[PDB]
Amino acid sequence: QKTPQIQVYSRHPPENGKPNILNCYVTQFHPPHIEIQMLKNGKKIPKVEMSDMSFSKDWSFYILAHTEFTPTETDTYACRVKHASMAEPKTVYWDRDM
Amino acid sequence: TQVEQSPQSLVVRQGENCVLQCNYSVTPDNHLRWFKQDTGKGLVSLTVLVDQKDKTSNGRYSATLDKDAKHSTLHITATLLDDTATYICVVGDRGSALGRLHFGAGTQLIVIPDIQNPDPAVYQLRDSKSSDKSVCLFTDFDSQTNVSQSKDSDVYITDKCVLDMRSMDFKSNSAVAWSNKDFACANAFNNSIIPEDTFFPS
Amino acid sequence: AAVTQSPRNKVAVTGGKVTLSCNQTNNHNNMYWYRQDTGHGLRLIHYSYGAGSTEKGDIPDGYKASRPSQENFSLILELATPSQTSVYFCASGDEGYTQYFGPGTRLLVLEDLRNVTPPKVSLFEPSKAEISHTQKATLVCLATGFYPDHVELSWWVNGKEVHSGVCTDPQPLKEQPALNDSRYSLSSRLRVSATFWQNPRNHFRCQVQFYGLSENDEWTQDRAKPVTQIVSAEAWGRA
Amino acid sequence: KNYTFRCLQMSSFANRSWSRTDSVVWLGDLQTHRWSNDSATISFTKPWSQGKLSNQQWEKLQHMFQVYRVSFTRDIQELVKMMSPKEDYPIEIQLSAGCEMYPGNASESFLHVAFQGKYVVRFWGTSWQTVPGAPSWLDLPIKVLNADQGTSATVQMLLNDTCPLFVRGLLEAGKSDLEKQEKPVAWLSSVPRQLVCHVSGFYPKPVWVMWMRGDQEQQGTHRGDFLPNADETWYLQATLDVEAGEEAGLACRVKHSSLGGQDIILYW
Ligand SMILES: CCCCCCCCCCCCC/C=C/[C@@H](O)[C@H](CO[C@@H]1O[C@H](CO)[C@@H](O[C@@H]2O[C@H](CO)[C@H](O)[C@H](O[C@H]3O[C@H](CO)[C@H](O)[C@H](O)[C@H]3O)[C@H]2O)[C@H](O)[C@H]1O)NC(=O)CCCCCCCCCCCCCCCCCCCCCCCCC
Ligand SMILES: *[C@@H]1O[C@H](CO[C@H]2O[C@@H](C)[C@@H](O)[C@@H](O)[C@@H]2O)[C@@H](O[C@@H]2O[C@H](CO)[C@@H](O[C@H]3O[C@H](CO)[C@@H](O)[C@H](O)[C@@H]3O)[C@H](O)[C@H]2NC(C)=O)[C@H](O)[C@H]1NC(C)=O
Ligand SMILES: *[C@@H]1O[C@H](CO)[C@@H](O[C@@H]2O[C@H](CO)[C@@H](O)[C@H](O)[C@H]2NC(C)=O)[C@H](O)[C@H]1NC(C)=O
Ligand SMILES: *[C@@H]1O[C@H](CO)[C@@H](O[C@@H]2O[C@H](CO)[C@@H](O)[C@H](O)[C@H]2NC(C)=O)[C@H](O)[C@H]1NC(C)=O
Repeated sequence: QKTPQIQVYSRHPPENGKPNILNCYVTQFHPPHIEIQMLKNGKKIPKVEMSDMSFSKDWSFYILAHTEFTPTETDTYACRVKHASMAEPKTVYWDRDM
Repeated sequence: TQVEQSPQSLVVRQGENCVLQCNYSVTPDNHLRWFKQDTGKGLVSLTVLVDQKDKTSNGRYSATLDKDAKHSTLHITATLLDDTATYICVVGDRGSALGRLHFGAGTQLIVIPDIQNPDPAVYQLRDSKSSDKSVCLFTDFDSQTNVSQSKDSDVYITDKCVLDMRSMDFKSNSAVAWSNKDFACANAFNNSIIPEDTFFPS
Repeated sequence: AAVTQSPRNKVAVTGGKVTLSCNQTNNHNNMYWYRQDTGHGLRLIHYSYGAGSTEKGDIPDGYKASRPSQENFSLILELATPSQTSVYFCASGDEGYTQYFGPGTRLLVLEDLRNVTPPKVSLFEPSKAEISHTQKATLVCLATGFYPDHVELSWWVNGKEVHSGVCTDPQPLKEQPALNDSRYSLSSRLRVSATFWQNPRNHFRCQVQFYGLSENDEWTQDRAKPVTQIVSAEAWGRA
Repeated sequence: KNYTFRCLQMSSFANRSWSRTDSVVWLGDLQTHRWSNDSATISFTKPWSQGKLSNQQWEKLQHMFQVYRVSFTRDIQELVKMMSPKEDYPIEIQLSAGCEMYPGNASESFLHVAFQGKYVVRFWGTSWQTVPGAPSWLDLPIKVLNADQGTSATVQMLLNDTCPLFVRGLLEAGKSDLEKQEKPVAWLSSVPRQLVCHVSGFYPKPVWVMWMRGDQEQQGTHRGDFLPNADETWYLQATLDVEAGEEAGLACRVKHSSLGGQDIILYW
């Protein structure tokens, strides 16, 4: 089993009130079966697009999930991932500064 | 049934040529094999076709294969009596042991033997142990003569059967009749239409 | 590459245990069981890739497979049914696509073994009229009063089996066509040259291998047990 | 610039009955084909994914794969039956096939197979073979797969002849997309201190990002990984550990082919 690595980042420079696209990048995991959710304030975002699943030269799987979002001062965004390697689903929160 | 054979059954005279069709929908189609099976016996491999457009031969047997049309023919040149058999088409879906063989229902071939010198007669044969018990043998008749079954429950008449004496190149049709109940042998084959020149010894 | 099967012919009852065995000394990893029925091609029942392994085929229901060794592959029928009346072919092969087939096993599963009866075999000596007319001598064998029809007729001359000049009825005829469980009759001919039959050194024998009850099947009737047996009739040549 | 053509197949086998196979195709870092288990046909993800093959040539080629997917599924299931109880579900098979292109008309083809995330089997020359590190039980599947002469000749033609020809055609048809130039956009941020220089939306992949105070390049600059965007562009961030107070004077200079000399300088 391979534990998944989650990276959350924005497509364009983040401005409050300005619409943007949020990306969630999940890598280095095995087996391929995975459940990825993109959350707004802990709630599931309705329309989350998925890239086709692929794997790198080291045979580790990777997949990109993305959704349209409008960053605000209050709203918190996150990427939740459930995998067989982990007992509990790892949640990585979006930090604009990070 | 992904493998279909035509015709179902076939009746041909000795010396004549015949073609046997096989059509399949097996995917993929690695190889096609033709089996010969005598009434009772096992499966004898005649040929195996492997190429996209393949042609093979085995003495009097020859076969073609078209993988684009998914279709194969089996030609038998100059049919002999021993060709009387069921012919089975088989398609394998792999080039290895991972394959499954797909069998056709078969094509039943009957070859009528050519009787050159007919000498029709009814002979009386006696039991080796009990002299009183006897059978009667209608033999050496041409294939154009049919042997009708008995019109009596106590009388028993067998269907025509051809034997082959290989060392003499001689073939003869024969039929056996008997009954336990003043049973005559000139009255044994009354129901069957027999030649006028049939020999009856007394 | 040769494959063998035992038994070659079996007559069984409904509910009885039937074991169809298959031997192969070719060191083939893979073995296969098929059954042949009129109107159908050969259908896969069970197969094996190695010892201690058995796999379901296309029609596995009612059958259990056993492979104790590389050489043996066994098809077991725990509760035999009349629907399992068929000819069973065993096969073997290595990594290649070729499957080498066995001679086949005839099986008949009857509802009751009450009507099973061995045949009475009679041999009929050639007519003196035939010898003087054709210079050939025909011997006629006759097996009568047997049930079921599972018999094998063979001609033997001087202890060796002859096939040339021999033809046997393709099917046995019913002795009483009106009856459902009617007994059968079978005839066969052996034709030789007159001079061969006239030879007193030649020993002619018609052999009928009858298939019936096993030496373990239960028999309740007063008559002799109709076990699998050979009944033969025999005659010597004469001038 | 050398382009690597990759056909990545992933097959999952949960038990004796359940199975799925999904495929993706890459030319460099751009996806050209998608083939989902639910889909009966291979899908183009680029307008030029057919390459220079005629319609008749593609249908025949797709049909070959269509039969293969069904065949591969059954074969793996039968190969498990040969081992059991040596090998057991769940089982993951990965295939990495294709060819790498070189100047002129030179190329090298490959077909690499992984079992449970470990590279074990390759097609080399005229046959299948195990690589160093592979468990010995695989010698039986290898011997079985090598017995199939038809598969061997087909794979040989696909690798030796078909792959190079198809990619030579893809590079002609996809020249406009492969040689595209997307301009990066940069922004700065700080975390408890560590300063982050975000760079997003650039193509192709090669990029130069460094923290600088004037003309002096900072040695403590740490580049992250190349992260993809949804619109087929790249994202990269550079981090620098600094003491609190001396943030002023630091700048992030970004060099990329799309900019054309005019580097993005971003002061704080
Ligand atoms: C416990 C488990 C452990 C696992 C161990 C790991 C090992 C696994 C690795 C093995 C994987 C290979 C799977 C093998 C399957 C075989 O059983 C079947 C068994 O099915 C075969 O069908 C063929 C007819 O279609 C027949 O060939 C036929 O058999 C005939 C004999 O009767 C002839 O020999 C015929 O040959 C004639 O025809 C040939 C055609 O080219 C040649 O021209 C030849 O010269 C000629 O004589 C042959 O075709 C064969 O007999 C028959 O057997 N073979 C096939 O289906 C054909 C082989 C295709 C292999 C495909 C490679 C897959 C690559 C992964 C990528 C998939 C993604 C798909 C999307 C791609 C789309 C993008 C498009 C880009 C295209 C570029 C391509 C480059 C990429 C590689
Ligand atoms: C396809 O090309 C290969 C060459 O090797 C290629 O493999 C493919 C799968 C790709 O990975 C590609 O990058 C790589 O270059 C040919 O394989 C060669 O075949 C030779 C003859 O078939 C073989 O020679 C052996 O066999 C002969 C038998 O007469 C014997 O005399 C020799 O001593 C020798 O053992 C050679 O070994 C083999 N090459 C390799 C590297 O194994 C293949 O023939 C081509 N196929 C087709 C259909 O064009
Ligand atoms: C074979 O595996 C599949 C996939 O793992 C099984 O399907 C799962 O069944 C469980 C319990 O019923 C469900 O909670 C899952 O949602 C199913 N998963 C999927 C992907 O559909 C299936 O039960 C197994 N089949 C057999 C016969 O063992
Ligand atoms: C992946 O695709 C295969 C093949 O299309 C599916 O397996 C087939 O399942 C369907 C319905 O379950 C059957 O009609 C087919 O007969 C099966 N095999 C074949 C060759 O037809 C499989 O269900 C798919 N898996 C998932 C998760 O969608």
